Amino acid sequence: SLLEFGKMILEETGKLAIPSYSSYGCYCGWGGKGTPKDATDRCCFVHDCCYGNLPDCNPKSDRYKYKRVNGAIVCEKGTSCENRICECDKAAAICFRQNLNTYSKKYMLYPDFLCKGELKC
Repeated sequence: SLLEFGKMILEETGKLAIPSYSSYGCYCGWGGKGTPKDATDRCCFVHDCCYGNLPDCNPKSDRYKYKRVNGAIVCEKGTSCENRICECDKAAAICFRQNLNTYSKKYMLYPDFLCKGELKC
């Protein structure tokens, strides 16, 4: 869930998921429309495409477990969903860390009426 996911962001970027990533750009939040402003937003877009490809699961609700092995996130092996969801979050959490150098405060609390366009997964 967002509880597990928030731990990953914190544990990889050193920042609190909320409010640093809960309302960023066009895809780091509840919505999802238009073109990703930058790399970080792009991280959010693909993460949406990952959740969107788990029809039989409920990404935001289902809880799951993971651990640290050599400092790297290791998704355990509960249910397929738990596993899949955990794998979607880890990719995203690391995508966040990998692009920290281009993170912009200017895309925080971005108004969604400025997110125009379309992008397939």
